[PDB]
Amino acid sequence: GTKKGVSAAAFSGVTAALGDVGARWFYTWAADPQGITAPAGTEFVPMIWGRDSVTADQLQRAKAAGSTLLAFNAPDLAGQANMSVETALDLWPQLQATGMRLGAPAVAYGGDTPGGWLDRFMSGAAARGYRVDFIPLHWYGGDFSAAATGQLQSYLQAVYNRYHRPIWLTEYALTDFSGSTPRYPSAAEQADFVSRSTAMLNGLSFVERYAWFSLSTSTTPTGLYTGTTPNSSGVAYRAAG
Ligand SMILES: OC[C@H]1O[C@@H](O[C@@H]2[C@@H](O)[C@H](O[C@@H]3[C@@H](O)[C@H](O[C@@H]4[C@@H](O)[C@H](O[C@@H]5[C@@H](O)[C@H](O)O[C@H](CO)[C@H]5O)O[C@H](CO)[C@H]4O)O[C@H](CO)[C@H]3O)O[C@H](CO)[C@H]2O)[C@H](O)[C@@H](O)[C@@H]1O
Ligand SMILES: [Zn+2]
Repeated sequence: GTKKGVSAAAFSGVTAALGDVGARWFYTWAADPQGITAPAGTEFVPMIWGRDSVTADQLQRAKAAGSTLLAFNAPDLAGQANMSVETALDLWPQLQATGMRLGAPAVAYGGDTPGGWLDRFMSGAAARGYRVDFIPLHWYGGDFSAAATGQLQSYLQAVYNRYHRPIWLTEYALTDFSGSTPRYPSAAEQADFVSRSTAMLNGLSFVERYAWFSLSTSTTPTGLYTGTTPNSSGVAYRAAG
């Protein structure tokens, strides 16, 4: 019912796609829907992406566009928000001052690692008396077998066990980035993982929300829909609770 969402971008048919797949919520990596008209029953969640995303105007835009706030995207990656724990802590009061339910920055990896980016952020927030309501995560599996769903579950459990905040999974797919270019599963491998991973997540009481990366093949080869047509993975996501 309540957990299943998606990342999305404006394309011809986005509204129908969101409706047909049964998304309860969506985000755009921006402070507003970036031209997308949401179907009825589909909640937009704003994001404050990076350092230069933190202005009065963006924070007010976000608060008018929704009731929950996602903080910086992959601050631990040079190619994304690319930010120190200290820069993220120093901007935090501006995000807190909106009064919105507030999600931690979403780390690319290492969320459970002592001394990692997330651990220093949460440790510093607690010492400053800051509020962090939930922890959003990213996960991309390189093992394309039936074992993948268990590997994802282990990472989510470890982050819950470390910080005891409710968990969102705001990007997930099978993709191996270890090599010089990305490596993807066969279509049948992907659809089996969609089924087994959603069943696992729908039943895990400390996961509040999840978002397959991503709605549309025009964003990523792991896309669920081309225009308004679902592939076997979109079919599997639509059939999830
Ligand atoms: O200071 C750091 C950099 O600041 C930049 O300017 C900011 C500007 O980039 C930002 O615009 C938004 C885009 O960042 C955003 O792009 C989304 C991607 O972040 C996302 O990346 C995922 C990633 O999270 C995951 O780990 O790996 C995925 C798989 O490889 C990867 O794809 O992908 C999304 C899908 O393509 C993509 O949309 O999109 C937003 C929505 O359009 C943009 O708003 O906005 C900021 C202002 O609010 C700018 O400060 C500079 O360009 C850089 O030079 C700096 O290094
Ligand atoms: Zn400082």
